[PDB]
Amino acid sequence: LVHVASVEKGRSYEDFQKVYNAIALKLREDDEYDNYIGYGPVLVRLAWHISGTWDKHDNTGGSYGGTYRFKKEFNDPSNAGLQNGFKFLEPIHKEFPWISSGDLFSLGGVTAVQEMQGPKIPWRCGRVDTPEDTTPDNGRLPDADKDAGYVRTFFQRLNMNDREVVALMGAGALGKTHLKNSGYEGPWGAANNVFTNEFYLNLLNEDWKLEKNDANNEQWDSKSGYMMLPTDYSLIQDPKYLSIVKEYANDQDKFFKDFSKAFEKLLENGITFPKDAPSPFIFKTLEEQGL
Ligand code: HEM
Repeated sequence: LVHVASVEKGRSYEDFQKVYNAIALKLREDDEYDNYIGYGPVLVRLAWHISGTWDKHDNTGGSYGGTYRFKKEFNDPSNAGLQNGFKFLEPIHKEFPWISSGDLFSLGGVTAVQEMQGPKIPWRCGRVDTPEDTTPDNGRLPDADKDAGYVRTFFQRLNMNDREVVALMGAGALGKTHLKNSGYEGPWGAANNVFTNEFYLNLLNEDWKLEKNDANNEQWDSKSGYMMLPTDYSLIQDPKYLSIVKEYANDQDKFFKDFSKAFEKLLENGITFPKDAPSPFIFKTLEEQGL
């Protein structure tokens, strides 16, 4: 499969900046969701899940075709809970009917990160909606009950190397697990709707205890009320991941720089960009615009 990026006919930077401003203003207004964490974490989780279905060997899945709108992908067990992010964005899609699905789903994640004080993520437009029969089968997103070898191997299908996997994983500063969605329960940190290197400082500084939860799954619990999944705890069990973890715990700016580069790559996998295509857009925040 080749998936060539096609700009939505007639639109420039200012059109997309309006869609960003619409999403960001609604993040600000609907601040009560999930005990006042707000919708920003479930929106960066949605953008990673529509992207993480990619397979580098046959170019199927990935963010291009906006296939999450289809039933098979929408009802994937691993996607439980993302329907709230979908419903958040649906009024915005009626307001800007010209944006493709894959571009709206992916721009939600970018807007969420930047509005939660994160790095600027360069974004590119041009995803095109593809038919229901291009919807990837369920089962391509990662399990949480596994080790660092599973993780390295999983991420190689999206050709992410070790540095990109540890940078990406730090999105755990945002949000929390929810027992009814995943069988896991609790946050990774205390400031869970501000983007910081907190995930790394908690993994290195807390006294973690392995326990089973009410769903009979294991997770690492700390006295502070935080949690870590088996796949998260893996990052300090592996010698190669652990040195990168320490690097981000001592330098949030290196973490912001690497997260930025890796998250754009995750959102662009499986998409060819012609070089007549626009350069990647760096969107201004509400705050930079005085809004
Ligand atoms: C091996 C990798 C990963 C696994 C096993 C994994 C697993 C999970 C699980 C089980 C949840 C909780 C779902 C719920 O109950 O609501 C979760 C949440 C989340 N994940 Fe990951 N994750 C992985 C990678 C990533 C990556 C690469 C990102 C982002 C770049 C990410 C971002 C998030 C965010 C922000 C949440 C919180 C969502 C919320 O608050 O509702 N995850 N993840």
